[PDB]
Parts: sequence; C-alpha cells; structure tokens
Amino acid sequence: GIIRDLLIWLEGHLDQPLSLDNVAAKAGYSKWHLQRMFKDVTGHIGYIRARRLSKSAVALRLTARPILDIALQYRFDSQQTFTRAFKKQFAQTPALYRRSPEWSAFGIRPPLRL
DNA sequence: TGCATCCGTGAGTCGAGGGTAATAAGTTGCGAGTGAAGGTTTTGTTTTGACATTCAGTGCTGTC
Repeated sequence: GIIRDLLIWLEGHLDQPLSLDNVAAKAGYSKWHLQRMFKDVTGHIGYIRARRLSKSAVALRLTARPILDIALQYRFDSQQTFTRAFKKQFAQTPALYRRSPEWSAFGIRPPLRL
C-alpha cells in the first residue's frame, strides 16, 4: 500500500535533490526494509540508477547542452562514473550515441508505470 | 662717434567648415618569399583484466 508515493516523485526527483537510499529512507521506513517492500511489488529500487541514466538521456538527444553538464545534472558522480554506468548499460560511448543519427531502445531502462 | 645691417617680441579662452596638387621607359632574368597544400607528429579524448570499497539486491530475524 504505502510506498506508491516513491514511484513518480522519483520521476520528478532524480534532479537537484541528491537522493541516496538514506535520503530514500526519508520515505518513512528504514534502509533495509524499503528494499523488499519495493521488491515484491516490482521485481526489480536503487531502477533509480536507470532513471538517472534514462533521465540523463533526455539531455543528450533532446537538449543542445554538451556532455559535461549531463554527468553532474542528474546526480551521477563524475564523467567517467557516468560513462562507467553508460558502457555497462548501453555499451556505447555517449559521444558515439548522440552523434549517431539513429537511436533505438537497446539499453534505456523504462520507467516503472507498474 | 656714427652707419647700417640684421635680430626678434606684439594678451587670453571657446567655436569653423575640410582641403591639394607637376612629372617621368621599357625588357630581362632570377632570387627571396605569401600561399595553398603531404598528412604525420606531441597532446585532447575513448574501454578492459581486476580489488578495497560503497552499496543495493537477496533473505533473515526481532520486536511490539
């Protein structure tokens, strides 16, 4: 029942509030108990990383800002830490992703509309 | 003691519109130097064996 409210706030707050699990522990419950409370609902929450990589991927293709704002806008640690997450997930360079004139759904994790 | 032959000064602030013209040899080599161009070079930038580490994904256990 209760932690429905985490789902689309996370659609809205992968932004300027740097939310970690202890910042996600501000949703009422503990660090370890929110995990399995999210697990049997969804199957897959720390999804957040995907939204961070999905949520950064609105900035590559659909806004004209270059790459250095992107690795620090949507709450990743660094430009290699971004591309470490990028290459584990999308298996590309984002300089080889946005510059390419074609773009399809290989690595971009969907948001949970459960 | 003149005789002239040159030297060197004539106030002070603003406004004023814009400005130059005479004349003239060619032909010939050859050297030093502005470009375009050979893209390769020194320096900006991309991923993988892995481990101390933070951490999130597994179930567990414990309480009120």
